[PDB]
Amino acid sequence: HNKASFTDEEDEFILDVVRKNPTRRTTHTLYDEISHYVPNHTGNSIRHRFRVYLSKRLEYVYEVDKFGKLVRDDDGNLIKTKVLPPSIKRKFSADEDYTLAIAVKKQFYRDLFQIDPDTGRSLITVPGSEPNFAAYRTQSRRGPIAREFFKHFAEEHAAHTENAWRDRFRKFLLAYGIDDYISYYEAEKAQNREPEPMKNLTNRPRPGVPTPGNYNSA
DNA sequence: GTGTGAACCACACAACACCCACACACCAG
DNA sequence: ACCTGGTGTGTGGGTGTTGTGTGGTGTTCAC
Ligand SMILES: [Ca+2]
Repeated sequence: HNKASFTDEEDEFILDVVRKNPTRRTTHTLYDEISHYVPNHTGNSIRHRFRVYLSKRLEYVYEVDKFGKLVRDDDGNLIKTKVLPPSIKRKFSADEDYTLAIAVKKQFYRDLFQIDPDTGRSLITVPGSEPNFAAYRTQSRRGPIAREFFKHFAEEHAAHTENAWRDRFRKFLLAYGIDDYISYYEAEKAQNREPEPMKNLTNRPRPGVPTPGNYNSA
């Protein structure tokens, strides 16, 4: 209802906002926010215009600091860069799912047998004999896991957050099976082919709850 | 009396709608 | 205090749908 053309000025405005909030280039909200200054168009309509009609023209973006604020030079001027900052939601590389599954198995093996996988070597000081990891199978174990496990892990592999790593463990690793993934990962790695991350394991809903990513007129 | 010449239906494609698995989140029991 | 399940939220990378400014083009004050 009442379609409108994107003017030269409106397009230039969109590009400018994206250049000024580059961490948010693939969001939906940013384009919704631009619709405040661009009354004729919707969030959906602005985002599409950019993505399809304008991105091939971006050329540069403006550089931003650690604190997510635009960086300025000595005399107030903004810094042009052909470097895109990281997005808000980072994806899981197979190497990350393996690094997670191993650390969980390590923690578990130490929680269970009270032995150091690698050294092994008792954590208390009874004399087994316990399985020589990777001989161990997680098999139905799902905890307990300390918030400290996730905190130090996220400290070590900062690409993802503590909450990010936990939910990857809960919804992805526990769904696929800790042993199942480690075996799969190693199977591939041996066969000179790069393995793939865990996918499609999300099993969740809702009544109302409108479809996300639809910033329309109504 | 025979030619150039100054509004219905299609249709390409832009405007806009809508999609959904999951990354990252927070809280309660 | 601690783990852990239940669940909110909106990003990321799209695809699906509709409305519309410009083709045909048919006549037509006929000039
Ligand atoms: Ca803005």
